[PDB]
Amino acid sequence: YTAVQKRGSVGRSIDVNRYRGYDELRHDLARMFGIEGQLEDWKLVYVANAILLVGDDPWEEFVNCVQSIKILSSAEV
Repeated sequence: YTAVQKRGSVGRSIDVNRYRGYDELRHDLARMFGIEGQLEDWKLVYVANAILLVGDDPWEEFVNCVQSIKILSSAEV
C-alpha cells in the first residue's frame, strides 16, 4: 500500500492496483482531499528518491514503481 500526502490534510493510504488508470486515480484522490475537479491541469506527484509528475509513465510501470504520492501546491515546488 501507498502513502498519499497533502500539506494540512491528514494523509491516506491507497492500493494503486484498485485502479484501472490515472483518470480513476486523479478523481478518487481529488475527492478524498476535498478538492474535486482540481486535478486536470496543485500538482499530483509521486516518488521513485526523485520526484516525478504522475501520468507520464505507462500505468503498468507506475504501479510497480510508486512508493509515495503527494499533492503539492504551486508554492511547494
